[PDB]
Amino acid sequence: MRTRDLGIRIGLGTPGRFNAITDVPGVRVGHCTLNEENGDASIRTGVTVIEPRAGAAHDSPCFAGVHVLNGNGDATGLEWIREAGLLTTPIAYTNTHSVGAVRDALVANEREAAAGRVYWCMPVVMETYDGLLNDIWGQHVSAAHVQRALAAAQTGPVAEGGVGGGTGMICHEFKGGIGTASRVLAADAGGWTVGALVQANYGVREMLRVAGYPVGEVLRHVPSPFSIVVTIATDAPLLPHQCTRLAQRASVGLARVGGGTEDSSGDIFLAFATGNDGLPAANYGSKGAPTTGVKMVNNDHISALFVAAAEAVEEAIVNALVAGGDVESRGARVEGLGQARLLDALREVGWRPGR
Amino acid sequence: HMRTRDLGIRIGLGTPGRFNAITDVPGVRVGHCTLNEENGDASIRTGVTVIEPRAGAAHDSPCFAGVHVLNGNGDATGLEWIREAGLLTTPIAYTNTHSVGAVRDALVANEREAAAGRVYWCMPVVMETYDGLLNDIWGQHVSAAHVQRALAAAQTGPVAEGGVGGGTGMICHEFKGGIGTASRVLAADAGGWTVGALVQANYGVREMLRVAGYPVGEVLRHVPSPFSIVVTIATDAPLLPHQCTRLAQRASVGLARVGGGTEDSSGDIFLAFATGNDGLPAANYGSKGAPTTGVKMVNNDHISALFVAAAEAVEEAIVNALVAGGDVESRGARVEGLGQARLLDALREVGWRP
Amino acid sequence: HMRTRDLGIRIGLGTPGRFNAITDVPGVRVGHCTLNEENGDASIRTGVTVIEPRAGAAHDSPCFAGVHVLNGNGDATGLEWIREAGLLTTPIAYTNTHSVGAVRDALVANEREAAAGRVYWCMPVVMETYDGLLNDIWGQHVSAAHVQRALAAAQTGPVAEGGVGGGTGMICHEFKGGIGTASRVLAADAGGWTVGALVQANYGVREMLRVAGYPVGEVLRHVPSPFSIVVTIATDAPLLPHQCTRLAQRASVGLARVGGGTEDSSGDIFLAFATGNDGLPAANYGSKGAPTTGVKMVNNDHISALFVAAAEAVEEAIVNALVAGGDVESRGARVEGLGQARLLDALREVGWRP
Amino acid sequence: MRTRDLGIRIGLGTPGRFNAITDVPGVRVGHCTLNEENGDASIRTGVTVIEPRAGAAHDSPCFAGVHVLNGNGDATGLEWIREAGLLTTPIAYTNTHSVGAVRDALVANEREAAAGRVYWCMPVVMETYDGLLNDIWGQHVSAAHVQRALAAAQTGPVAEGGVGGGTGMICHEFKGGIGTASRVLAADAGGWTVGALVQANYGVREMLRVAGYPVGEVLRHVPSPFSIVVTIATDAPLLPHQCTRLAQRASVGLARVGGGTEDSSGDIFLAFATGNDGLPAANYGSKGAPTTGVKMVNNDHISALFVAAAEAVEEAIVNALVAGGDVESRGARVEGLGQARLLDALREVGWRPGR
Ligand SMILES: [Ca+2]
Ligand SMILES: [Ca+2]
Repeated sequence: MRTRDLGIRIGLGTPGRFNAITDVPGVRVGHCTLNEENGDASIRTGVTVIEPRAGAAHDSPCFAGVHVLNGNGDATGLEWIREAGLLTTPIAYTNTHSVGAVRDALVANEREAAAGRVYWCMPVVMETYDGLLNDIWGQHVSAAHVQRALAAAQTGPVAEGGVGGGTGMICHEFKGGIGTASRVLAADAGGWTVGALVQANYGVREMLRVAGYPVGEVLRHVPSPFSIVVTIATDAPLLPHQCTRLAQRASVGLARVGGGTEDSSGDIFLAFATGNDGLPAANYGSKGAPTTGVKMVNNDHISALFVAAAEAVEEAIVNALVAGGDVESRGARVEGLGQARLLDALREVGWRPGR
Repeated sequence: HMRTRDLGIRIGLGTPGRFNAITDVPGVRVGHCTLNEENGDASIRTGVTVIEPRAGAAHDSPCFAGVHVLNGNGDATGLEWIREAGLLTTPIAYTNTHSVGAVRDALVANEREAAAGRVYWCMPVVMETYDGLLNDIWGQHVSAAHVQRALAAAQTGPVAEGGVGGGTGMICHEFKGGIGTASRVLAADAGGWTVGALVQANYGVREMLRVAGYPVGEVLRHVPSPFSIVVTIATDAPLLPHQCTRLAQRASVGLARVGGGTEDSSGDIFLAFATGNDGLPAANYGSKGAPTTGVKMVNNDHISALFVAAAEAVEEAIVNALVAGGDVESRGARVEGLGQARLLDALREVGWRP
Repeated sequence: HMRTRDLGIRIGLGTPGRFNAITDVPGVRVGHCTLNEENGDASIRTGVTVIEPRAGAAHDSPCFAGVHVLNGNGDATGLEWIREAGLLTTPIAYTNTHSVGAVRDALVANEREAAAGRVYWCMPVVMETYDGLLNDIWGQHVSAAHVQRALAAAQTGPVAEGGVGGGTGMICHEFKGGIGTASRVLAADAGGWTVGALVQANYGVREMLRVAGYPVGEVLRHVPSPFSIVVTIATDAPLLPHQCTRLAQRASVGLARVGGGTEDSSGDIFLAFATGNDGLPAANYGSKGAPTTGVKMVNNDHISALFVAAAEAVEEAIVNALVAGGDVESRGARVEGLGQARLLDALREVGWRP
Repeated sequence: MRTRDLGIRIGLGTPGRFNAITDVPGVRVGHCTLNEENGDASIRTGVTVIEPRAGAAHDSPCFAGVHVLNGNGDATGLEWIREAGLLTTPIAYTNTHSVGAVRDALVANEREAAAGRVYWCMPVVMETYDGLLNDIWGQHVSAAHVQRALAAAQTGPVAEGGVGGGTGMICHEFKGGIGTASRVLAADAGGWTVGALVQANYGVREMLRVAGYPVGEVLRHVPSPFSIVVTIATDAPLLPHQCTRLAQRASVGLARVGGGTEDSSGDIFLAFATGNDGLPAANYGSKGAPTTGVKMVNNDHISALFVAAAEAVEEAIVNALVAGGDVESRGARVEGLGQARLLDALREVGWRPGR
């Protein structure tokens, strides 16, 4: 079923229980998937939400940071993450032309709980472009779809491939979409968990590499129909500047699968940490204590977090491909990579299970 | 006398363009949609302002551009590609913090008919300030129709200031705030370029107000109080993406001179675009052109005059927003316009003379 | 001599610390080495200024730190790890542009004896401005011995200003420039923290000079002219690396108010460090400790008072440099000190009063 | 001799004549190698210089940009590169504690030619840490060594491994140091050349990857003694913001060999382009025309430059390892990877010659 279940092991680290971003305790994920056949008005899109906390994000801010490998994409809520490193909302993935509707729907969702608290809601919404398989000009994603994803957001196993925001996506000229993975550090390394959730929509066929092996080079013959957003989570107590460091390691994971070299690819990365809690919620005009006690991972412990994030992102992307299935829409056809076809290509270029 | 300069108050040392507005950069157009409706705590005092960077469709003639963030406690769309590639390919819009998404997706929808099978993803630039005091900002009352009204209203010439468009419900230095604009023209020996600024001023505490350097805020503390700033700089200088970033940061200088830039809570986000290069290729993925494009670059020994001009334009734009602001009562809060006669009196009191 | 505040000139609204200097941040030390030697075109008017962030060795008690660059037309060492990890682990030094390397490597050498098999690579912070008009800057006259002299002279208490240390041959607003310092203390209800600034001012055109907002430069154009600014901000507030970056950018605000920030040629580079967290681990690669360190963070509803204080401290520090500057004739160039009486006359002419 | 001569192909691209950064016309490289045994005062260090032009850099500035993957390192001259994107000097590599002496030596070198022109010289100097094999506290590099490297700077083949600045460096717990490589685009893509020169001093044994194959995993048994600076050059007419984009692709090449996950690693990248010439030399007080006509690579042509740079960086790193030999110094021993041992490790993980 998933990459690791095929005996394909990415990197050297050990996954958490679900091998998903939800292995970071409290983190929840929900999809809303739109699939409707209607000629050039066919809908192949949706929205994915990440809740950073067990409860409302506004009440328990997370330290966070962003890194942009290639900004050919759109996002909301990132400027305050750059400035103050505080994630105070859910995170959502959708298509390029639906970002605003999704963002303002997330704002409306906090209206009722705003008990006269003075603040301006700034949700984080990121995107990739499903213009080939989806009627992206049709702007078919609505607040109701955001509410369905929010209601479905839960811990445990996370559906992958052509679901939620990844529904109409294409990766390495195969079916793309949602992928997730995690790594758990050893006790002597802090015992922290690092998880990643990607929406993979990038890359040319020949460049595909799986566990390092040049599998793309022997997969050129397969028919082709012819951006990637990454969230990294960890329960390590990382400060804002450390979340920035962690986010950039998404470049490392993406590069190892064969990405990061396209002008057209919106490669935008976010990392948040749950280790520090009890951070002050924004409520302007209402002042608390001058300082807050927080914890910081010492820099001689942060490399094991970099390694883990890089692995989690790499496997998350390959998981997206493995979960991908055939899609025909609006006159375009994309094939799922195929579990057996991947195993065959791996063997052809010298990979073997348990070497 | 209506605007700052008309009162005999001169900001900086430079010479303004004909309208003393961002529209003094040829082809740049500005349009407002102003929303006013009384309904207790659901009162509407907000709207949208749009900037057209070109005489025609922004998509067909991209502008080099850059952003600078003095304090990112605010939201914006369309900025990541500006950072990456420095290309403005859409109109610019101002609105309130909770309407950014609706405005942005309305701007995406507006380009649908003209797309005609060209492959690209629309990424409009939308910025905001917070009108939560005078406006029902949780009400999300701005819609696509309001964006379409602002677009159709976009025009050259004089730009309405104060409580209009996106500035309708804004508050600055505890007076009425909102839209402000100004411009500077360089001498011919310096390239003859025009630099314009359009601000949505919603920042600042009373005591900090400075007009032409004079501490007028210190003698205006007695005036009743009801208790972010987005800046666009435009120029017809042929600035490259990295030069637009340099130009954008000079909004810090202008803002600082009026008494801003020291609030944690203030979304101070600046954008600068240049119209001097007008032969840039429109985005059309899958459709490949020639390897290179010849472009123009301002030499660095000519860019300082543009820095000065931008700083002065931003400074006067903010003071213009204040001078144009009028009294507003809404949702149980009252704010006073600074007042032309009152500003002159305060100026004289702290030693200023015409 | 008399400083700005002694002339009855008050910058901003805040209250200075005891020495009105960066040394008001407890433990911080400053030392100058001043080279002044008349020798025709080989005249030496330069030197080095050092800041010790701690009472003892910087390496043993790192400070959280951040940088902001308003205009990167200058050179600096040690900034990349400050950007990356926000850790100041060395003294800070100011000198001229062509002596940065010798000064940097001398600071490396200074830690050699204390290294005692500890595994790390020394990365001192060295910044500069250009004294090429009054100083034989191609002569590269600054050496390790001068760095040791500054180091040995580093102490708390009053800091000499003007044409001393790194500021010896510097020029500001076409008057004598150089070293300036100032501080602000927050009220107890605001955390009671101290914010200090030390600048080496070498920027600006005459007409642009503003003192306490008043446009004195405009009435000082007649004064003969001989024709970058590095800023360090310190605070005992417990600021995290990302917060030090925010604080550092407020040097843009202070600098703007005196009339800077609009020159392509000006290396305007700012560093801010905080001493509030003092239990940070010294770098020793290969020798690992506990997984985490508990630290303190200033809450964001308390950081605005720090922004204000930093901007005021930077502004007064620049004016302090000008006030302390005296006449210098060197290498065929003459620059005048602003002049205490001349400044007072100029201020009164444009409406200022004590 | 070199990686490609072993039948090992990195990426899909075609190298230039020298497979070196010198394949960008006019670019020159010179080494000064210090090797002296003297107990704990042994010298194993030096300096490498890059001339971006056939003549003096000051008189013909290059557009340039920087990217920092991990700023645990020191450099001079980068702030004006960030600000205005203008390279106006040679570039030098040395050890961490010699950066200042090398930089001021480069300033002094321009003195005679200054001839009353008003400017402040801001040379670009970068470093990695050779503290294990070299007496790095001894500060044994001087202006005379810089002058030797400058005089030795020439086009053509570039010596790799433990030479110049790479003399005492260590990579993946093998001998490290200088590596270089290049790629040439087809006439279809603009025909431009992309070159890279690295000083590789990073990485744990286990993570080493060659052409994707995880050879490090079967090389753990080899004895161990227990940063990377990259310059990318191209004759494409890249503007400063485009040079920044190109520089970040060093992250991709570095990631593919197994780097980018160490807190301790100063991973600092510079890219300059030679395509635009006649850029105005800095001479403050002496004013020219308001504008200059320059060229820009269109964004639908920049991806091939992205790919080329990532491939050149990757092969350059492996070239450094392949060129490395055994070194014993100051109580430490490091082994060269070994060409035959590498071919063996490659077969062990499924690699075979002849594609
Ligand atoms: Ca931080
Ligand atoms: Ca550029």
